[PDB]
Amino acid sequence: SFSAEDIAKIKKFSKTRSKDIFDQLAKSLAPSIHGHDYVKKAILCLLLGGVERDLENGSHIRGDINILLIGDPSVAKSQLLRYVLCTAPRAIPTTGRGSSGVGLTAAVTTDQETGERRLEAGAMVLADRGVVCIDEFDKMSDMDRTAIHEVMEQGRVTIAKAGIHARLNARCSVLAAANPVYGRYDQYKTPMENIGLQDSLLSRFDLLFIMLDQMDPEQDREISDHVLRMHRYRAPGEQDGDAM
Amino acid sequence: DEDVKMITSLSKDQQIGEKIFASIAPSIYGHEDIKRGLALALFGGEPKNPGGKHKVRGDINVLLCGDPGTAKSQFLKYIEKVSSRAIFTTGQGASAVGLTAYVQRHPVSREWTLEAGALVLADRGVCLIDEFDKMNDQDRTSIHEAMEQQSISISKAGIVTSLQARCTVIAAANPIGGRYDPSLTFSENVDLTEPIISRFDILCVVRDTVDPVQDEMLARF
Amino acid sequence: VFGRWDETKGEDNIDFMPTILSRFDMIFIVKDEHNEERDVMLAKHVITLHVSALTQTQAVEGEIDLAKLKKFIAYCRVKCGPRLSAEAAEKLKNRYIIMRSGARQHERDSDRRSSIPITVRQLEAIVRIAEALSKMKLQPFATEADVEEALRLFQVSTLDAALSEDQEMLSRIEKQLKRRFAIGSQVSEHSIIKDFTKQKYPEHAIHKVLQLMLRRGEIQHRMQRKVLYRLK
Amino acid sequence: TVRQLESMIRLSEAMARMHCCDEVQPKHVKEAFRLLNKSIIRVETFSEYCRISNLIVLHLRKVEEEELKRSELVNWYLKEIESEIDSEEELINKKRIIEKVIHRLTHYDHVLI
DNA sequence: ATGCATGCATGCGCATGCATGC
DNA sequence: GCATGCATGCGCATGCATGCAT
Ligand SMILES: Nc1ncnc2c1ncn2[C@@H]1O[C@H](COP(=O)(O)OP(=O)(O)OP(=O)(O)O)[C@@H](O)[C@H]1O
Ligand SMILES: Nc1ncnc2c1ncn2[C@@H]1O[C@H](COP(=O)(O)OP(=O)(O)O)[C@@H](O)[C@H]1O
Ligand SMILES: [Mg+2]
Ligand SMILES: [Mg+2]
Repeated sequence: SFSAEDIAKIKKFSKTRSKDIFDQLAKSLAPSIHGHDYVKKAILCLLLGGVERDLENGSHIRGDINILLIGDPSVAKSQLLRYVLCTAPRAIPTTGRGSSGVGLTAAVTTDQETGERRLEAGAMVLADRGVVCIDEFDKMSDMDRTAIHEVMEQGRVTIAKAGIHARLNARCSVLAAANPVYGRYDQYKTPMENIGLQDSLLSRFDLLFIMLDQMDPEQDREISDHVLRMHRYRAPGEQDGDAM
Repeated sequence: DEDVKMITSLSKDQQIGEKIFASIAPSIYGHEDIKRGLALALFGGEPKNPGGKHKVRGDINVLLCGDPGTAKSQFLKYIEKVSSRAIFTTGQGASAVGLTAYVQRHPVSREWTLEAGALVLADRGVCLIDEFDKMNDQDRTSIHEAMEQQSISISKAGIVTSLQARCTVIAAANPIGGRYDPSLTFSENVDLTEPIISRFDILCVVRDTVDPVQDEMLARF
Repeated sequence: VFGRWDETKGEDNIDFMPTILSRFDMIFIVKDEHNEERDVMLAKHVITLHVSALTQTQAVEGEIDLAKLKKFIAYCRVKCGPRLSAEAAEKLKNRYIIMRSGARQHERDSDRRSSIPITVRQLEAIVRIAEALSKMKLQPFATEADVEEALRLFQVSTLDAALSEDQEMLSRIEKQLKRRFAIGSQVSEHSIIKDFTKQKYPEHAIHKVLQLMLRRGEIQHRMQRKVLYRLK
Repeated sequence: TVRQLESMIRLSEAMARMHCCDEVQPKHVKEAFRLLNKSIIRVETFSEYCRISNLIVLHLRKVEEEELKRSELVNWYLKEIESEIDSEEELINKKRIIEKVIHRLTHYDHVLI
């Protein structure tokens, strides 16, 4: 893949900052990425998560959140996905056409050694109480989306092939990154035409974010400053001009 | 020993080239230009390589496109008979020799073998292709890489190899609509793509115009 | 897309989406520049290469051998890797801001989305090219000259590809010719030449437009090569 | 094609085998030729329009290659037909027919400009 | 003490289900 | 709207290795 005396540090920091805790945590999420405060806050909310509730009648209420980011190219979405993958304990990246419905969802295979039928877990089954990142979400086929719908709704997978039937837990959270149908986000057209997704899929998502590459001179100056400051940086203790 | 002297004496003849051109395909009537082009392809040229940077091949690839009934397959059969190392294959399917390399247990010998395509087996030889427009994606890609890079790369079952495929390709084909249309270009009349056509040095077009005297002579033959 | 480049059409000659085009650091466009004096040089050069390939394989002027060049490249890649400096960073910042502003202005004026956008990825590409130039000399830090050379290369490739006054003038000639011509009418080449020289446009542009129209098939020859007529 | 010739030879041999004759005589060849002709079926769709169009195209291409207008073409066609039409009514009917055909060829078929 | 039935691949022939390309 | 490419289960026979019941 815990310390002993950091509990005092945690207690002191909490009792001191209180209200500023969330703002400071959101601000320091990723220094390498400039701007996008609301996206960082949403990512922090995903990291924290909600509360799962179970009642007497056995009804289940989902406690996970889902966020979909749409925008122009080169707005640091894949970088955020990679950072979440690095930081999250159980994080799994699954691109659009990299894995099909049989890979994302557990399947049944008949064992030749004994003649029985066994279950092989899918990508989402393994990531229980974790994070699944899906880059190029638009390229995904409809059937995979229908399969993912059950997990996004109740976080469970129902499988049945004659002689065996089971229900597996899939209590996970999803990050999705997709590109507009026209390649670049058209300002004039309505968001419905640009996104090009059915209402049910969007409704099952919790948050939708739209990011734009506005060519404002001050924003460009600040972004260039940050990028070149990061590029000029060298780790201390390493001799200048050393290779890797 | 005496054969060399006989060859030198024959070369001294003033009409040796015409004799060689007329010698090819005795059983095929007409098509003098096709025979001349096939002779030029058979004799070949000379590859060059200044240093180890710029490689220029010396093989003359030949493509024939024609209407049905023009005896395109007879030329390929005659070339296969004449050539010392000639491999004949068809793009329709069920060919004796495949066009793509693969690793398999041989049905007869029951041994684990790596069988290369016809291009590799025809190294320093001749490869004849019939039904050039019926090929699938794998054959087209293999032919493209064998004609451009003159080599075949294999990465299968833990085996990574590169094999030389220096060969001369002679192909036969038919038009898209079943009959050549002079109003359209050669590229528009063939299902092949422009990069594939660009590789062939000689392109021959055969038509079936109704000439009573030629038809009478062909029927007599 | 069409098999051969169409200068007047400008964009739509590239089938790739802007997303995949943004990844490439540099894009080069090559065209068959037909010059009578240039073809003779190429033919003579090819024949000379073919002749001299048999006899001698020697470096022209101090050229490095293939094995030596390979080993030198490997040694340079393994040994060291350079990084930028502050002054070069500031210069690149200013140049990138100016280039982005100019690209935005060009897109607004042309009233058409450019198929080759400019983003932070281009800035990182320029940084990478400057770093490669510095690495070529094994220097630990890059200089302003390397940044200038990288900017020149990036301009010549990317800005020429994206902005593709000569072409706009050719478009003006095309629009004027389309407006003046009519379906089924005949025009003498001398009349067109005189009309466009009275407007003080270069003759080479007119000839290129006529050749492109002939390639498209709109213009056909009626009586020898003197009089043209318009088709569709 | 020549495959039809091979089929004719095969059918003649089959007929000779059927009649038990030791050599192929012209009767068998005639029977095979008749059967092969009866096998082929013509396409039903018009011939007059095709012939007129071909004649017009031939005349125009000959004129273009050796060295007129629509009226000149019509006058030339009527002059050539002169020996074939005996009455003025048929002449005017054919003139209207060729005018309509020429209009169709120039506008609809785009064959002539 | 010896010859044979069985465990473990592997080819053969086949049908069945999922995806897509015209 | 359907035939085909690509897995995958089913049923089977065949070959190579070995371990001991009569
Ligand atoms: N010039 C010719 N001289 C002799 N025989 C000819 C000539 N042209 C065609 N034939 C005959 O035509 C027949 C047609 O068969 P062939 O295999 O030669 O056709 P092909 O041109 O390869 O046709 P396909 O387009 O169907 O592949 C042959 O029996 C061949 O002998
Ligand atoms: N706001 C920003 N701050 C710093 N760097 C950025 C920013 N936006 C883009 N970049 C740089 O541009 C690149 C964008 O690539 P990528 O994250 O793959 O774009 P996308 O995810 O939108 O396809 C990143 O490598 C990143 O370093
Ligand atoms: Mg991305
Ligand atoms: Mg044939």
